[PDB]
Amino acid sequence: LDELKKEVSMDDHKLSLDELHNKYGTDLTRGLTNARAKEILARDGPNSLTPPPTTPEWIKFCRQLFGGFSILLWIGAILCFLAYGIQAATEDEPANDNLYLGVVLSTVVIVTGCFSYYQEAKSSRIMDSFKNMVPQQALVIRDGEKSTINAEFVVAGDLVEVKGGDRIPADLRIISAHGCKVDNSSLTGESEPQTRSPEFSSENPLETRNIAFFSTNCVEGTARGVVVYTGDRTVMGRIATLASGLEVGRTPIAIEIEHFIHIITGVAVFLGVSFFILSLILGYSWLEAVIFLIGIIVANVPEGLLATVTVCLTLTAKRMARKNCLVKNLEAVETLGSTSTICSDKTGTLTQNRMTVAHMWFDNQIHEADTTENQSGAAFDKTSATWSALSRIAALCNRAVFQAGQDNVPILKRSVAGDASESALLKCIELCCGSVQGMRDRNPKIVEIPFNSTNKYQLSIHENEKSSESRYLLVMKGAPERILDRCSTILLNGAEEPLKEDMKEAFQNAYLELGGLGERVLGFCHFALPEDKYNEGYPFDADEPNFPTTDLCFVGLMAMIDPPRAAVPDAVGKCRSAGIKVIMVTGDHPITAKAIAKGVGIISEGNETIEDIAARLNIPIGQVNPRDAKACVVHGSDLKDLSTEVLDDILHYHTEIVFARTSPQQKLIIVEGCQRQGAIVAVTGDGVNDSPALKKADIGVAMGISGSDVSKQAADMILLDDNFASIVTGVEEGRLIFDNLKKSIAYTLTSNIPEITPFLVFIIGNVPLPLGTVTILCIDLGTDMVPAISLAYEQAESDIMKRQPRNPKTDKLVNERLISMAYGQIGMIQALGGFFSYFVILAENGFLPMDLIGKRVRWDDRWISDVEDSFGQQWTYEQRKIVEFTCHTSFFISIVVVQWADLIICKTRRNSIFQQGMKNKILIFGLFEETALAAFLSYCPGTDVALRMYPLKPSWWFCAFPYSLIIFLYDEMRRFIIRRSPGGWVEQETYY
Amino acid sequence: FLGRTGSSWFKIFLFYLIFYGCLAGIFIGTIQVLLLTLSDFEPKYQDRVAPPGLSHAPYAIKTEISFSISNPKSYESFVKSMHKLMDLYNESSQAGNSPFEDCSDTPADYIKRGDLDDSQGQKKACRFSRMWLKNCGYAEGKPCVVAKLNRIIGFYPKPLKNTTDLPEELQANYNQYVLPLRCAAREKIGSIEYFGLGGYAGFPLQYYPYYGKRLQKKYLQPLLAIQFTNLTQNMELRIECKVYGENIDYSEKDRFRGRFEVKIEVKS
Amino acid sequence: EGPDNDERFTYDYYRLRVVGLIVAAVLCVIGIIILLAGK
Ligand SMILES: *[C@@H]1O[C@H](CO)[C@@H](O[C@@H]2O[C@H](CO)[C@@H](O)[C@H](O)[C@H]2NC(C)=O)[C@H](O)[C@H]1NC(C)=O
Ligand SMILES: CC(C)CCC[C@@H](C)[C@H]1CC[C@H]2[C@@H]3CC=C4C[C@@H](O)CC[C@]4(C)[C@H]3CC[C@]12C
Ligand SMILES: *[C@@H]1O[C@H](CO)[C@@H](O)[C@H](O)[C@H]1NC(C)=O
Ligand SMILES: [K+]
Ligand SMILES: [Mg+2]
Ligand SMILES: [Tl+]
Ligand SMILES: [Tl+]
Repeated sequence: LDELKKEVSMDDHKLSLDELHNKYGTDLTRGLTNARAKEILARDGPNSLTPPPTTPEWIKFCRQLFGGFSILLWIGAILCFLAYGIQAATEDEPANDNLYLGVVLSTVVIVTGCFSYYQEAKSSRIMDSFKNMVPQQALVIRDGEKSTINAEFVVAGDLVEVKGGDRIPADLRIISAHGCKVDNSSLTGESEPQTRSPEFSSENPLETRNIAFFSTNCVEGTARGVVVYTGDRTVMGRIATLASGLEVGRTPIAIEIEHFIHIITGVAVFLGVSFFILSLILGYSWLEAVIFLIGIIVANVPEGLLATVTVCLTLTAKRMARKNCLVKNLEAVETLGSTSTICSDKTGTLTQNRMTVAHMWFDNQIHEADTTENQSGAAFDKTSATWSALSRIAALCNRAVFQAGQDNVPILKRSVAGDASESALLKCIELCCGSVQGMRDRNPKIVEIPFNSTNKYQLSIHENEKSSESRYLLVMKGAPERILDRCSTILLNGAEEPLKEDMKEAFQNAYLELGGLGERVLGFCHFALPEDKYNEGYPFDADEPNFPTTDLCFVGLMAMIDPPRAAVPDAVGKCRSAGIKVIMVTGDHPITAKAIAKGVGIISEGNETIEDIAARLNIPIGQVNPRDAKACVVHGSDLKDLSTEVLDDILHYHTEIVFARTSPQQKLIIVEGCQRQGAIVAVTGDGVNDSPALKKADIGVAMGISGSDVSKQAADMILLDDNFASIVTGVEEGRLIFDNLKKSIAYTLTSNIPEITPFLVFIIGNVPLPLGTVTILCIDLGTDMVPAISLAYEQAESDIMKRQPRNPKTDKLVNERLISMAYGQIGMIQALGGFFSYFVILAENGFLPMDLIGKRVRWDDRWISDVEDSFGQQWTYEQRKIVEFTCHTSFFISIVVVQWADLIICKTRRNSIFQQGMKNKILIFGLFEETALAAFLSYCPGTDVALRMYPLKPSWWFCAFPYSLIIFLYDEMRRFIIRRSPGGWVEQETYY
Repeated sequence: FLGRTGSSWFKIFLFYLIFYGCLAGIFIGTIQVLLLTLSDFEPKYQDRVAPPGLSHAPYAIKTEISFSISNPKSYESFVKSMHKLMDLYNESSQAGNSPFEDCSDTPADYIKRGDLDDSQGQKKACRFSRMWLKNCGYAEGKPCVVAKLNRIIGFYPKPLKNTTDLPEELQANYNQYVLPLRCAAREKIGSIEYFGLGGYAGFPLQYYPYYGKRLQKKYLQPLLAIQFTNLTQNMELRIECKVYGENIDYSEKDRFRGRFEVKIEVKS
Repeated sequence: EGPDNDERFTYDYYRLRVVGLIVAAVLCVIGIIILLAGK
């Protein structure tokens, strides 16, 4: 469906103005007829974007109500009402058991539904942001007259007019223009104004001057044009549809959840029906056969687990909110940890998005300035008298000014009225020479010649601030070579000197080096005009050369670039040390893209492209073995004629990849290419041209300050302070939460065994029921909750940023090793500790373990109010039941006591508690509150009716203590083996 | 295979065999020590049997014994359980001076055979003739229910003293040696008739305290036969038999705590 | 005692409940203290 939109567009900028009118039945001068425009409206439809059909929240909520655990809990809830119905008909049961348990279980499903619904959130308003880029109104020429109309009423063929400050209402063929410049950052991510004129200037319509696009704005001048595309058919309207239309897809974390749901659901249905038939064979009435099944359901399903996961995710997202990293989708909290490839935009993401002075060439020396936002570098020069001469030209031969009321904000961050290069120079001098306004007050400008297309220079004449002179100084800047052809002397370390071929060659060298760094280079020179030839009232003519512009003194060079953000180089290296592959994907030109790649460490030192090898060896590129080149730089124009299989080979064959001059669909294609190889991919960006890629990414991260509204709609995560170091933190947090989820899951599952085994022995042994159904829910929904959550606050056991990204195909959240430990080893020890306390309670009340076998028949018989114990005493029905429920209560408390040790062992997968310590305060809180809850549930009056919880005698609490301790020792010995031999036996069997 | 190789499948079996073996051996060990802390003659706790329960022979479907006089197999169900109990009180079961003793044919005081020790043989229990149960196949019309006080080791059932007012106000009040049992329904549409030891409507105190199964096997607890020769027919009559005493109490939950709940209906 | 051994069939479940609830409360307070050592 969207495969059409993933392709590069076709256009009609090659046609003549006249020819273009024939195609759209239009007038170049009079414009369309009121009737013809209305006709075309009904024909083509409105100049608007329609949002894609969404899935209502209704269906979204209910889709969770049927996912493995909820299905089993539904079967339980209904099977409760089943047994209740069968009762209400047969023998009038005045009880509330099956009825209430059926109500409780149905509530558990609904509430669990809210948790998973909260986790599976999708806040997407892509198409809405795009719609915000179409103006409310447009100016059209109809019947030879200009009028404002609803922009939706704009059709292909009419004559539109735009001017500085307004949004392009539709894709236009420029037919007339006067000084028109446009901001195409929507399509390129670059905000430098692009001229628009009627002349065709490139075969590529996205590069030609005679096309203006919807989603962009006119920055200055005026233009008229013929509408060629409207609504969804515009270049960026298609990007809108592509972006808004892209199928979301399941996250890595989501896939893991479903996976263990299958496992646990599997064992549940297995043991469920495996013992349902095992009971009927033993001659159990279907009346009972279902009651046992309900218990089996409740025992096997970890009722509180899915909600635990959600809370652990939420708590991890809260910590990241506190580092200026907003998470829109709870699952995106983990994806960053599983990320193996980052596709990053350059401008406004890796870079500050601001022309900044990078180097200066004066005194036959290359000086480097500090490009960082917060200025974390050092000085270059202050002493040289040459510097002050260059500094003066940079301030004086400059027409840029700071906007009013910025004195509060830092120099480099403040808004400037002017072109990017003049702003850069302004901020450079203001920083290291103080107020520039002061320099422009001490040296009043009397005449100037602003930068001309033809002159290729800008000159200014000022009253020298010096009192002993107060004469006229000439300054000029422009193209380095043009400035050179106008110089005779060079200000070396203070004093001038003739411009010999020697210094002239050093100039060329300096010029070539700076240009090689992808930096824009300017020349600077001045000339102190002779006093006798220029009186204090001498008039200077700016129109006609009234003053010399030759034999001037060359002062120096200055170079500039849109520099990396301070934290970016280090963040890139850190991603790469964690084994994450970092690719650059930018709409910017290749020379600039490549230079920043080396600056931030995308391309490491020494690595070459095929073009680099060819130039170094002075040989044809076809003569170069492409396998000798680990780095590559792909232009979008070449990308366009490559198949995906060939794109896949590029991705496979290079470690250091730069995709430059890419369109928005091309970014999507590169992302998909990476994913196709089985990689989890993150995208980082800030422009509307990142929207499709951000949507398709497993996780999209947008910049918060510099980011466009669209990009932040398309993302899963926002960096609110533009701190790229947050990606590094995000991946670290993502890995940590993945491990801690394992700990929390194992902990929760472990207590399933002591809830399952009592029901089994109840059938096979014919003893009184050791633990009840209600009692199970008091564990999974009550006591285990806070402890399970607390594992989310566990510190790393080792340097997680030192390991490679997990293999999502092999490294699962829940594997066989977890089940073996939780179900086969620790849970089994917990089961016994439960049974022990059960036998203790009964034996101390007169029913010794031996006489318990095959007694349930008489025990449950409501009409036998005289059962004989081991000592020959006789018990009524309600009397023995009180002891039985007291058994449920102590078995319950036994679970809590054995979960104490389990909580401590689940703390660490490898390390010892004596190494990791007990610095998790939430965990300790869990221990205290868990025990408080259990005690309250046993001793609070009335709980014997609502939950069948009975007061325990002090000695009862200590039954499971020896089992709780064996768990601690056992797991500590086991992990001691793991560490002592990384070989594999204990490791490959039990290492979560 | 599914998971691993044969070598791995073996090792996982050798482990869980030794592992579960140890766990079973430990579980058994903790059961040993538990038993080691307990007496053979007396249970550690008795507060959960404390107030004695009162149970009868007619096995009630739901605290009810409804049947038809004009039908044979209508009551043959209740006669099965009635027989089961009384069959134990046979004279052939009580033979010789061992381990039985002839006790007062009239309600007497308690009898202490020492302590709950094995320092003596089987503590000798009082004989009880089912022949003390006058009038009661059993009552084919108007049932002859048999009451019973639940056995509790070392329990001395203490009758109420005639200090103040009483339900069966002072009639045949053998204050010193009889634990009374008065059945009731207002709703007085019956005819209560009690049979027992010495002809009294109670339990003779000479059968106490019970020394337990280990120290007193073949022991016989006193019975109290109750006959309802009601002149009514074809209606559910809620009859409650209540025992009175210092150590006797009741509960709204446990409807058998020192009392009966019988729903007789001679639907003939 | 002899016939006056009523205490054998008695248990102070009332005190046990009072003590049990005291303990539960104090464990609840202790937990808050440790948790609130930083929020
Ligand atoms: C306990 O006493 C009952 C009294 O009914 C015995 O029942 C006797 O059963 C035999 C054989 O079935 C009959 O011939 C008699 O008529 C019954 N009564 C008597 C008085 O002998 C019963 O057998 C006795 N049980 C034991 C174990 O001795
Ligand atoms: C109540 C009692 C009788 C039930 C005992 C169940 C035992 C036999 C179960 C419980 C957990 C189970 C193990 C759980 C995990 C694994 C790892 C997997 O890669 C192979 C199977 C294996 C090794 C299972 C074998 C059987 C097992 C040990
Ligand atoms: C009980 O049986 C005796 C004979 O043993 C008889 O005289 C008497 O009438 C019977 N009593 C009743 C109330 O039927
Ligand atoms: K995404
Ligand atoms: Mg950008
Ligand atoms: Tl469970
Ligand atoms: Tl659990």
